[PDB]
Amino acid sequence: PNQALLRILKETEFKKIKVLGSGAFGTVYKGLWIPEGEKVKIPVAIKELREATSPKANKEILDEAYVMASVDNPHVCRLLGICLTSTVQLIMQLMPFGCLLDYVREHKDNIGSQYLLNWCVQIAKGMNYLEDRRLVHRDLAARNVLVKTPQHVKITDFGLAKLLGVPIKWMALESILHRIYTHQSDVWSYGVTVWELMTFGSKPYDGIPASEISSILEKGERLPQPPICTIDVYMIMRKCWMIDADSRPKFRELIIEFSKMARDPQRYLVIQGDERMHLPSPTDSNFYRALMDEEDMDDVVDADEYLIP
Amino acid sequence: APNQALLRILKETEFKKIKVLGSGAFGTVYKGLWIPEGEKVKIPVAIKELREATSPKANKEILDEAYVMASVDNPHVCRLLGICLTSTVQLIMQLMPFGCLLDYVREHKDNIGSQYLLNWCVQIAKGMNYLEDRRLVHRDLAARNVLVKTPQHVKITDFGLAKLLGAKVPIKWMALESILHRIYTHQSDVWSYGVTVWELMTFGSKPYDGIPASEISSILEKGERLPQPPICTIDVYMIMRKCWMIDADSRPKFRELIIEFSKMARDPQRYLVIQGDERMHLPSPTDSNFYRALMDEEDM
Ligand SMILES: Nc1ncnc2c1ncn2[C@@H]1O[C@H](COP(=O)(O)OP(=O)(O)NP(=O)(O)O)[C@@H](O)[C@H]1O
Ligand SMILES: O=C1c2cc(F)ccc2Nc2ccccc2N1Cc1ccccc1
Ligand SMILES: O=C1c2cc(F)ccc2Nc2ccccc2N1Cc1ccccc1
Ligand SMILES: Nc1ncnc2c1ncn2[C@@H]1O[C@H](COP(=O)(O)O)[C@@H](O)[C@H]1O
Ligand SMILES: [Mg+2]
Ligand SMILES: [Mg+2]
Ligand SMILES: [Mg+2]
Repeated sequence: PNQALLRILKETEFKKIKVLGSGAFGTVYKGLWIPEGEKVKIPVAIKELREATSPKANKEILDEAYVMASVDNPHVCRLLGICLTSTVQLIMQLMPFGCLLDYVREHKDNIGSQYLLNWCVQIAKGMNYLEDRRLVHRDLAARNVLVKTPQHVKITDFGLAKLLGVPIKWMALESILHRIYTHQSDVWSYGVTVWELMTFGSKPYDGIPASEISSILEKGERLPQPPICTIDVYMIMRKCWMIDADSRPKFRELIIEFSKMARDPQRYLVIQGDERMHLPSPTDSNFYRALMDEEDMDDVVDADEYLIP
Repeated sequence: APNQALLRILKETEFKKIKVLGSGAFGTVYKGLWIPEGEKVKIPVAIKELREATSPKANKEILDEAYVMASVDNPHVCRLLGICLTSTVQLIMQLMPFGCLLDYVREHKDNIGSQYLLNWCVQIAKGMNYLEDRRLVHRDLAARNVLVKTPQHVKITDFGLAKLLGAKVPIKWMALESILHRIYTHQSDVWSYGVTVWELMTFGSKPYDGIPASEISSILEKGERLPQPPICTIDVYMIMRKCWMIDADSRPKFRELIIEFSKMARDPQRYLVIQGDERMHLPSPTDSNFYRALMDEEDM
């Protein structure tokens, strides 16, 4: 590992301020980092694991943590630091905009086709990067995509489930039945995630008990077409849910298809009031970026630095 | 022709000043919040409210300059982000919580090592060189006019402001030709750079302390210069003294300065002699990756 990537924190260095929420494995807090010998308090997100862990368990966590800290893509969150208290605490960048699911729900009457397609493209790019890095997520869902700015979303919480090993309604059939997790299983989760966005944050299979999901999937039942979706979008979602995992789309393919659609969004999504929705603008984008989202957003191949000696 | 997309024109409704951070010759600086339309998140910003109200005709001039200020693109130069054409004009830029370098060095007077000091010198030279490349003269380079993004990363600020608005006069930082003839050039900026380095090397001491400002050009004309700081090896002092040569063209160029300081930054304890330097905190990759990820994601 490159160890310098993951900061090992003293307990004295940071403080938990307010619970943001809880998930399967821990509780996430808004918090502050207090650099030693400095006056400044820097906002951070802190996760505290639910169960206390032994040193040997901690070693496993730490070793995985180095890999999580090694990610470098604009569409993927990086794990920044760890504090090895009895109950392990982890540190990452704080996203004031919160998770994408909460955002789409909160903005459900004010989100247009351009943003939705753009997010689909971005999530694919992030997932593609994880695939290239041989990292399986296992918990991709709308709750697990963070909004850096409304124009910029990032994948989060990859690797956590394997480490501390159930989001049944996001899981590929082979995963539920046999505990097989692959990139192709992540693709299934991606389809569900897109369905969540397209429905402005509806719950999938709402009212159907999780224990019963594998049964319906086996009979060929799937999530229905969201009203805003043309068949072109819905067909991709259906492909994500094919039984033959190798038959599902690749993230690399998804990036291209969603990118094509994003060039003519109203052709592909039919949304009430779309004609009057806010669209991402350069002056606006440049402003957000200059203030609090400075990272290079270009694909590696399109970056100024790609070929620059 | 500046890309106007680089400067955001703000409505007074978009943002608000929340707290005073400091002040300068031309305005007062606040911590502010920008609230994006249709959002509930508040985004911290820095806002400078100009001291004097301006006309609509003057505002065109300010605005014209602002486009230029917005067009800078260098890791060591601050970029103007936005403007609001209120009766007293307000300008917006990124909040830098660490404040200015001069205050920082004064506050950390007893725990700053040679590596940081030399690195700051290099970075300031880099921003100045960039300003030169852009054909921009600062006119007010000083340690107070360098902001700290993180302790490892500093950025030049307030370039062009004095030319735009000026009718306070930093005599103790000014090249002789500037004092005598109001001539400002990249080369006069170089003189100011030398003073700025002296400020850092003294941990924020005041240049020419005990000498009134009206008397400075006299002493300069007679060959007096700022003394060697006790931490500086003669090698460092020679570069500073070069910055203050009467003949502006004899003075080093920023691009030269980048090279000399970078050399020194390679073996810092050779060039600066600091008590307990061996025990001072050093910039480390770990501290740097964490700081960058939290608060300094710009390409370097
Ligand atoms: N870096 C972050 N910044 C701001 N909010 C965050 C951040 N990370 C997580 N959250 C929020 O914190 C809460 C908890 O996250 P989390 O523990 O991952 O549970 P979850 O996403 O709801 N379910 P799951 O990830 O499947 O276990 C959620 O409200 C998240 O939206
Ligand atoms: O919780 C983890 C985590 C913990 C772990 F031991 C292994 C993998 C993980 N995935 C992950 C991957 C990339 C970024 C962040 C995370 N986060 C979320 C988070 C961390 C810290 C604070 C709040 C939320
Ligand atoms: O105040 C200016 C400024 C105003 C102006 F009308 C002309 C040139 C300027 N220089 C400058 C150049 C590059 C970046 C920032 C600035 N800043 C500092 C600042 C601006 C806005 C808020 C706080 C501080
Ligand atoms: N972008 C900024 N972020 C935080 N503080 C700033 C910023 N700009 C200026 N300041 C502070 O305000 C003081 C005066 O600014 P100025 O008027 O430009 O001289 C500086 O010394 C800093 O303390
Ligand atoms: Mg969790
Ligand atoms: Mg989560
Ligand atoms: Mg001022």
